[PDB]
Amino acid sequence: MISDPQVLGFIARTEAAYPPEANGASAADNRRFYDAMCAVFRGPRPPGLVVGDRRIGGVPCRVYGADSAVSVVYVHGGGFVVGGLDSHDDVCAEIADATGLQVIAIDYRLAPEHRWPAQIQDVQAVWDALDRPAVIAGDSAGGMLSAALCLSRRGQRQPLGQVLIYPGLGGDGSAPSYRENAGAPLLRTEDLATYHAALHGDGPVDPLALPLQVEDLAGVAPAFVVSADVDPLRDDARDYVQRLRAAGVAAEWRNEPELPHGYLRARRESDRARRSFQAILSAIMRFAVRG
Amino acid sequence: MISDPQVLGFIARTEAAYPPEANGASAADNRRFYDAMCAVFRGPRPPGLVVGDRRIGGVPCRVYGADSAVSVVYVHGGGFVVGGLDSHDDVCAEIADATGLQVIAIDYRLAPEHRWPAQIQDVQAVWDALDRPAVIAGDSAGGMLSAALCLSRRGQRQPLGQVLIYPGLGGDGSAPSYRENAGAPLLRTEDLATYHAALHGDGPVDPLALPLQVEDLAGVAPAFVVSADVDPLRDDARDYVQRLRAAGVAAEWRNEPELPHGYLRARRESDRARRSFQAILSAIMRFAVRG
Repeated sequence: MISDPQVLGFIARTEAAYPPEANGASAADNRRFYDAMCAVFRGPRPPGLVVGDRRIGGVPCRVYGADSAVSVVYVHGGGFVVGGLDSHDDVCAEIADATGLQVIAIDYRLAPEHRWPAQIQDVQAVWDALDRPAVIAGDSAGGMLSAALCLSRRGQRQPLGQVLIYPGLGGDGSAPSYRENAGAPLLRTEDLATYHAALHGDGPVDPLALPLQVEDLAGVAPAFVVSADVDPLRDDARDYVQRLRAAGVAAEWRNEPELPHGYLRARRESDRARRSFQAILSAIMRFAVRG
Repeated sequence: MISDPQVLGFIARTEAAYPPEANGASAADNRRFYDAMCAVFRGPRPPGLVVGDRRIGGVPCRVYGADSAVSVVYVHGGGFVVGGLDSHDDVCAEIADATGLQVIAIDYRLAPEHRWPAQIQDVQAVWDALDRPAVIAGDSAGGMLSAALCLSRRGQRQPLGQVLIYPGLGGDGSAPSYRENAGAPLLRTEDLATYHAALHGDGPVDPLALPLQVEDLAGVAPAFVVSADVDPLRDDARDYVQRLRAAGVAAEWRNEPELPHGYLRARRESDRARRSFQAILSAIMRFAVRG
């Protein structure tokens, strides 16, 4: 059980912030509910930070901050169905403000209207148009996409690092967290299926859509992987770090006691979540400098 | 004038946390009042973080985190008169937690009972005893001491970087900020001399004690200097960075709109202060990784 009252307060505010309405609630409605939920917690932009909206590799992006020698590509979460540039605007703006690195957020095509591999193709399109040193970072589904981008980009345009924030990485579901945290606040194991079904339909699953089931992970970017402890996806982070290290990749697992999935939104009201984002920023800075 | 309501609420809470009534209050009483104000805003330790108290170089210190290849030495502020390990505990613990670098905080001898150079002798004693790659960091009076440490240690035992947080650095008081922010919340130009008087008493003014007046700054550690805009000391940061860079030292000046002196304590309730500490942690990480 979570016992931190600040986190309990954040959970209650999230649940109130998102009406259950799970009937005749299209992906379009879920998009409006998610954006409304994020707006509850969304922080302000730094006043002096330059922000531009434009297409990169043909994909709508938002660019935060002046051009820098190293960039950060941020891939937003939302189970491949929801989210966008506005839902994660404050996270991306705060990375740019804290590190002085230009941040590129990607508005990739969403499921179910666009099935896999549309999402990774859009991240690749942006990545390949950057042609510049960059760290890649993402939360939840965006962590998966960041990991899949790294798996596809092991050559000379390798990300300097991958910073994966409570990612889903296509674990097989047998790891302890899936049962331990099956009834976790904010994300139940059973919710993962709805986003799986929207992402792939029922045909074949592209193995690249399951980074943890990829047989050979060698040569991908070094990784900082942070998990919410009270989250069915927690042990995807543990397992991925274990596999990366086994494949010769420098990787660190940070687990966050008492925090649920989605806690980036709690950083303005939870010390644990605030400290987690502080460690995430340090990891981004670390990877950026080491390049 | 500050108009951010979060910062105005922090100022109002600070003023309520600290009933003025000076008039014969002893420095020992001011220490009790400072600690009591700090406790209102002090965040919790990361629960898994190893923390120990030990005398290092003969000076009581607190060590946060496991041994690391690069460490952080933190020097608390308090006008050379108040503060200690407990007043800044959360700041130092959050540095170690976010960066994974071991943090060593120094409880140097305080004025007026101990006058200069007691304080720098104590920082020098810890620095020399540690004998390791480290960033040095400090707020307010701790920033002056960190800058003075760097000026005194320019051989191969130089810090990898100096992170100076709303420091007083020995400006003559003629810069605009001393007039513009003379009536600022939390710190006013009128209060500044009392701290100098306590630090030196009757003694000689050692050039080391006025980093901004030191003729030759060549060869000191690269700097990240962050000022509060609504602080009479703001322009000490601008002036030191200007002189550092002219002396061939890499230095970054970050000024914080809408923030008063002492805003580290506001990072749990102010987005502006939270983002500032996020940038401070990145600067520390950046210096550690370069080194």
